[PDB]
Amino acid sequence: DGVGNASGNWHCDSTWLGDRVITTSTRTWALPTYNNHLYKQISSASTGASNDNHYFGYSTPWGYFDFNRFHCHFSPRDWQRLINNNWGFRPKRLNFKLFNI
Amino acid sequence: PSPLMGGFGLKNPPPQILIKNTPVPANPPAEFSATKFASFITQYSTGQVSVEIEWELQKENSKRWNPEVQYTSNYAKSANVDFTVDNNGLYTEPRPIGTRYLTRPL
Repeated sequence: DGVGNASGNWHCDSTWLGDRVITTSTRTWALPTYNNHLYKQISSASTGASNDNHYFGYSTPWGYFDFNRFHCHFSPRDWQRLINNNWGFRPKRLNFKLFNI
Repeated sequence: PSPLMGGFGLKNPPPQILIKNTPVPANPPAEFSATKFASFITQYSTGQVSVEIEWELQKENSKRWNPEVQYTSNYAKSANVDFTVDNNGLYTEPRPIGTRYLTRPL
């Protein structure tokens, strides 16, 4: 939408409805260049590990986004509010946005 | 006009409900006597009373980050459970519980 126009806003909040809670979290990320844009084959041959620690795989130049911890979404106050009042909980839906590159 | 013991001061509070047993006279004399009755049939009454109060709540809207202080039961092996009966059937309240646990900015 242009150089001088922001493509999103800071949405960090928590709304408690009767039987739902919606948690929003905005963070600032930095992404470097990994591997000099190369795909590299990695293994344990140079490591000289034990038979239990042997591996073979690949390192990509990509990074990934991870929000698979509860404190990425709940403040400690929100967590206390949830656990002191609810017999159970589960996730229903999510929205992901990437903005202001 | 807030009561000094605590609570809600009401100009028209919940009214007093007053109850009594209607007197039942005992056997009157055969001849008339204008002296007021003093001999009554001894009686009492029993029953059930229900009170239902609707209360309006004012929910917290706090943006505080760290967890709040809450009223909690103590987790520990104890001879009794708080706010329960004992082996004799006597209900007891171990401590007085106030209301001010959540916080808000001044």
